[PDB]
Amino acid sequence: MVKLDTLDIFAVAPPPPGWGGRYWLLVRVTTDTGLTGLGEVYAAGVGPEAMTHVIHDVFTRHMRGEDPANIELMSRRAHSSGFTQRPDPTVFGAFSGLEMACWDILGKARDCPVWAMLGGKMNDRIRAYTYLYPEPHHDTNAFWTSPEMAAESAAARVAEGYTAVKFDPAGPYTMRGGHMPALSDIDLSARFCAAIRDAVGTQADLLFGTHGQFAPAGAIRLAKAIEPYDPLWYEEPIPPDNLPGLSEVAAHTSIPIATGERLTGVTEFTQALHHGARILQPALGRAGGIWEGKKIATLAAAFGAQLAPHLYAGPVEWAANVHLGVSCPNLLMVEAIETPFHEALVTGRPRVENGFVAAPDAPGLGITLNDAIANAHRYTGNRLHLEM
Amino acid sequence: VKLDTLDIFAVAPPPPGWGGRYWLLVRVTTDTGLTGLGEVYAAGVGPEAMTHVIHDVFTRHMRGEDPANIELMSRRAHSSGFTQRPDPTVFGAFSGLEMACWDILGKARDCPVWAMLGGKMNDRIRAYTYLYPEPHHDTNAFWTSPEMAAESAAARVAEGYTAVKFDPAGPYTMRGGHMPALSDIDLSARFCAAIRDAVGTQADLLFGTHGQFAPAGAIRLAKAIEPYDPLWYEEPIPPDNLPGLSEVAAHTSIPIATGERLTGVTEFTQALHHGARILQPALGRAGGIWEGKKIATLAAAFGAQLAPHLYAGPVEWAANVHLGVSCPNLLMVEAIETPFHEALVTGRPRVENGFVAAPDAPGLGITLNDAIANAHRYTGNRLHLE
Amino acid sequence: MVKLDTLDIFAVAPPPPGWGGRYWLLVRVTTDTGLTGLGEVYAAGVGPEAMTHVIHDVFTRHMRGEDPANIELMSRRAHSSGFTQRPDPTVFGAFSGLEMACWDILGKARDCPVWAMLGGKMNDRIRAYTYLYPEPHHDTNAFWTSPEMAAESAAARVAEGYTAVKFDPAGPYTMRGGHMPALSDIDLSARFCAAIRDAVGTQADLLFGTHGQFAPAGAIRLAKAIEPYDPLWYEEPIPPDNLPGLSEVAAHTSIPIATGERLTGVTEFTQALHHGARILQPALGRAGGIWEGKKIATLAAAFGAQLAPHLYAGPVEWAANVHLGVSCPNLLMVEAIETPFHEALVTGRPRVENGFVAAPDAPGLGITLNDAIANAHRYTGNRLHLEMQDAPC
Amino acid sequence: VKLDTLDIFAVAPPPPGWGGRYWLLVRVTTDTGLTGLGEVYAAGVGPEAMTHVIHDVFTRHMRGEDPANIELMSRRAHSSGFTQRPDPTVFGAFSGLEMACWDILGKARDCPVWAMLGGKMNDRIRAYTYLYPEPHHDTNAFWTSPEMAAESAAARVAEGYTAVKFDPAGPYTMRGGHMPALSDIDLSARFCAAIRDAVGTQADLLFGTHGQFAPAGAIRLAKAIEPYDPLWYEEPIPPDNLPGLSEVAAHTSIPIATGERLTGVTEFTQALHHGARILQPALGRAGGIWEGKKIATLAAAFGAQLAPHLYAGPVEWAANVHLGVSCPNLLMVEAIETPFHEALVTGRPRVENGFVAAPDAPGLGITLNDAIANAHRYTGNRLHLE
Repeated sequence: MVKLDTLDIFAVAPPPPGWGGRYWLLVRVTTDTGLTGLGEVYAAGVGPEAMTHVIHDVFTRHMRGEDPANIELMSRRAHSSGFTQRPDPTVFGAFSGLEMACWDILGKARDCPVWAMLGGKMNDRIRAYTYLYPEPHHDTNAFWTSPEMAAESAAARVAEGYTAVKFDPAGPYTMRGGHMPALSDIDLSARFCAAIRDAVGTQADLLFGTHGQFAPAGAIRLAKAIEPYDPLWYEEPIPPDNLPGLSEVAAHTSIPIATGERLTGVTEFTQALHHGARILQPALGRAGGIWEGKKIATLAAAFGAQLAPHLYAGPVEWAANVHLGVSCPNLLMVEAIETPFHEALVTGRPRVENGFVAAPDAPGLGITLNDAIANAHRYTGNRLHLEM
Repeated sequence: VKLDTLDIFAVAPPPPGWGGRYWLLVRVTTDTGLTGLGEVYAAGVGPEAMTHVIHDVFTRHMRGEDPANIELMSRRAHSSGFTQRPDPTVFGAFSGLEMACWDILGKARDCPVWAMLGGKMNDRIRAYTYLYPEPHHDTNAFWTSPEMAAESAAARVAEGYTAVKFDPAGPYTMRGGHMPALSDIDLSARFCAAIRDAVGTQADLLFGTHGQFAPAGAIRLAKAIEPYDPLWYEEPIPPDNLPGLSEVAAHTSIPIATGERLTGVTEFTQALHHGARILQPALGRAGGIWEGKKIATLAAAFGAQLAPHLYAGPVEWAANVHLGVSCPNLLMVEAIETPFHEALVTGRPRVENGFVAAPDAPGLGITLNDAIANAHRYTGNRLHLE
Repeated sequence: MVKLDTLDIFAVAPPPPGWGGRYWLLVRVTTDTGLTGLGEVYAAGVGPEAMTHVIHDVFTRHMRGEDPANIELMSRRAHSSGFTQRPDPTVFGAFSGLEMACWDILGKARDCPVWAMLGGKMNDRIRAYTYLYPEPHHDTNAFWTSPEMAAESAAARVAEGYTAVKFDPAGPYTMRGGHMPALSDIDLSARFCAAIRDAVGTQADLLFGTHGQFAPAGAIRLAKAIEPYDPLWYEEPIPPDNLPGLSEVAAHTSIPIATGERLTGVTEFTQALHHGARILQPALGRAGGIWEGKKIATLAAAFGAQLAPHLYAGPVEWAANVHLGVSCPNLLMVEAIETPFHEALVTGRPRVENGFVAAPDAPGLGITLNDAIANAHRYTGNRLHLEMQDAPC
Repeated sequence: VKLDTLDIFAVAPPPPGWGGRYWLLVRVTTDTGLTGLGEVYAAGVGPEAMTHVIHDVFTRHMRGEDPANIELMSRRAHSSGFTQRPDPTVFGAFSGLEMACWDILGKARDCPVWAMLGGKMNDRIRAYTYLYPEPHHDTNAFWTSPEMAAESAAARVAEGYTAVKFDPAGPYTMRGGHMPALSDIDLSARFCAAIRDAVGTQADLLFGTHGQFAPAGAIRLAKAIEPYDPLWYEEPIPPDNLPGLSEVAAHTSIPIATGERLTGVTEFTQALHHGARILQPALGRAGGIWEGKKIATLAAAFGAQLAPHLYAGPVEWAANVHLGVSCPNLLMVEAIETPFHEALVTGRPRVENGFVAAPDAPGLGITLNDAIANAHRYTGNRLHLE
């Protein structure tokens, strides 16, 4: 076969509005034979520059000169790097992106889409969802605190075939740790659910997604307010540093618990399952990669839990999301961001059509990087992809 | 490519029959022409009854499908008949057939199976064997002889084996768990002593009972063997009592191994939940190679290890080796290196100096010697194991 | 006494509309001394062609040449067959049919109805329910999604004396496993419960039957919509392969959890009892038979739980249910299907009269097969008795 | 006063490099002119990519802040980039920089660091060292020789040491928890046997291992060494498996120690609940001096003790000294008394008669010798440990 040879890293900035965050970290790996693979690093603990050297280290150290198929080998090496052998969202965030490429390469060599190597085409189409984004006519500023403007987004996404919609009306997440929700935060939450259920009725599930900004006692209060709207999940009730807190939260609400976007490694997804979380939302560019995600879905199944891959990034982590999803039985839905820039950055991006995504048919991840777009949008700045 | 035709082989191994009364091999041929082998490890009913079962599951859930669609065939197989609960008779039959799908997938991709299971994690893999009577050993007295067991063990060490299995604990019966007689305990201590003497630090001792005993009874047995530092205590109690594994694991410093009679990653979870730290799936019973890999995953999440079971032919063995190669937590693979095992197929992975090197050829890297298999056909009534 | 000698197996196709299944699998065992017993197998993993070779295997290998009163002996043999000694719905489902046939021969030898060998006549009459089938004036296709038609059909059953009715508006079940229930499935579940609740008032309990379609988290959302209607049970909320998932569902809902139609062996039921199910529903032709049924009933009592023998099969498993039901202090109700074919296929079938079945009077199971009916309806097709949809959702 | 500049020193210790391949020292300097020393203990990626991490953290969460605001800066680095969960890379970088904030605060206020951690609980603190090859000892055969280890121990004792650590169980591999060979078990027995004979009651045994083994294997090994009464069993299993610690603790009467490879108060909590009773934070990884204080408080909650890890330079050393002085539940402090440690800084706290007096001087009490540090600058490819 081939060995991994060279690596290129692209810091790419999406235009205003900027759904998917400040920058994206794309990797293109070339083999010794000449095949290229795309991958997506999802980490913000340090900034896009610092991360370039982290990624180069990881590749150079554990990956360059290795047969792509040796995923378990390369994952073990990365996880164990420097006498650690405990999870690391920065080091293992790097590896995930690079690993993604390896599957893209392996697909190309073996002339089959990545899912053809993950257990096959379980799901001919996979269920999709988006965040409720302003309508062309909506005033951007006021949209975020407006139930009525959200209800119009909900209806239009339903008119497009979306069968589930996400929204985060509980305001800002801080670095201080889990606080106690404002009564204005509870109110606007109940009003958002109330206007959206009023709008959509039976046609779309409600996806309530706070960002881990509340303490478990507070998260409980909010659950009781939004319950009578049958949200399909309560995403990230509490800070990720406190997976044991998930338990008291599950046992107090009827609403299913979703988590995992800030988690890294199958070993931590285990913890979240044990403590009662029933919808795992791994970010494949942070959680370890495609194969690690397959091991997350297996764990989720063992607990009767389901999968909902996370997306707040580019179209390269989306490509992996789709492929993993295609091959999982316990897949619930995939998060989607269908901006025009996602569609222009690469070619062959799988598309959400009528609230679902068809099983990709092209070898590998089926995506090709258009370089001119990539470098026209090249990123410069200290700042983080997603700040608190 | 699609699945098209199925042939089944009932093979009876010649005397002394190390590996069972009969082996149930399947060969699946695509519409293209690629073939693959698999072995079915289910003995609740005879090879005739099972022939019909295999054929039923194949036609009902598999024929017409892309061999790359394992998860979908596995869901179909598991849910068959509106069940969606572990059934070693339906799932066993499917496991064999799933192995074949990888063999085809290997051949199409010009790949060894381990290369589609996450890579070459382990360059060679660790092997062990049951302590079989030596050519000069009296066969009838051997089994209750610590002296002779020691002799076999010492030879295995000479052949480069790092671990040996033996069961001096006696008869397994349909009665369910029973108290060990003092003679079973006494003979089990003596055996250990004798094998520890002959091997020292060069071989590990694997203590394999066959689920003979009530938990409380298997505990007594475990205390008496601890001074010998067995590497595992296997199947200490009946496999229908996975909650009984908890009181055993808390009562003994010996790691608890189970699995060979479990089917579906779900049941292996129960075994882990209740304290087992070595999982011993038999791939032709447990749902096949891909399921095995998830048994390996859940095992990992528990700090548990994998010890693929072999009491069958060279196909399940080949499968076992491929799984082995791809898993970081793989402890060892169970080995039966009989000349018949070796003759029945060509390409078979071999134990050299107590290790098997990761395979080379595409697929399982084994092809069936058809004349041998037909000339060794099984006619009769009796079960593989009783 | 006598020894078991020969076995004849009957594959029976229920006529349209197929209340009972695509096919029933009946066994008739004859002794050396000339007595015959009827038994029914509940197994759908493999087809009835392959089942006949399984059932003939189990009988020949463990049961022929044996005093039929050696129940424990044969059950152990059949559980432990082929070096296994763990639950096997295929092998042991086969055993159950044959085991029922034994109890039938024992009842004929001893001149004694089967219940009188399981603790006698606890219940003089036994409470019965039914599915909600189309009233003659209902459109068949529309019926399944119709809360008004289900109310009318529910009213009709209360007027016949029934004091519980069962329905499943939760939508089709998939091989994919547990999935999240649709908002429309929950909607239809509540609308169904509301309309039936109005129709029957206080005069019948609501038996909410899902078929294991949903993931534990989903099941709880659904249980939340139907609670205001006070359903007597929430049956088979999650796939039967995840009994540790009953615990979280039972904890989040005030609705009693019923299960166990897809479970086999008293050990598996035990696990459902340890995880919060309080109503167990064995299908006797799968669980391990009438004697196993008794010991699933004893374990229920140990947990303050109740027994509700399942029935989606023929009049032999129905009889066997009725007799086990007579004998248990913790019996809640037998599931019934009261079709003509059921009453034609055998003579002696227990009849639900005014919402209740009375303890039968005849030796054995009190049911004889009628060969002509049996044969005229012999099964020939390829497909299964019960099947799970291959569709996405 | 506000934090301003950061200087970073990658220092390579000369042969035999007792304390690791290289040390990541940071020098912080305020607007007012004040300077503080810190030390990062992270290996996940090399010294080059760490220089860039360390710089990123300080410029984002630290520059322009009063050094007194430790809680604030810690929240920012912990939550950096919308994480809010442990990160050994980012937080390990924060850790070194936080140490510096305490040294600056030491100087700004004219008092030792421990004077701000609740004061002088311990006048001097119990110290211990690894068994290192004595000058006359053959360097290659030493690591596998109990007879030699015993001799090192005899000399540590004569110097006033009251504890000694060693790892005979051998090598740590990326493969994860594995079964110990019988020769690792036998060599761990013999080491313990030989060291107990040389030391008597005069010194406790600290049994190092590096998470080599799976819990069930780690249980076996403990059984072997129990008779010699070791004071702890360190890092029996991999640190990705804190739940595993639970079965180990219930199976051995040896107190379980862990922590060096953990980060964030939240992870030590997990380790405590699963039953470890000696927490060994590596301060340049864990979160810093103030984090270790909190790690020390929770240890107290579970009735546990604290024993600062050291496999780094004389800054992490100094930070451990000051934290140690101020904790009732301090058990010991790991000591690497090499000449170079003593050369790299001025006013380094020494181990004397096996104990370390509380420092007298403001801050951490250590000033850096730049030209020493510049001569021994690192310029290679490899990790601190592999």
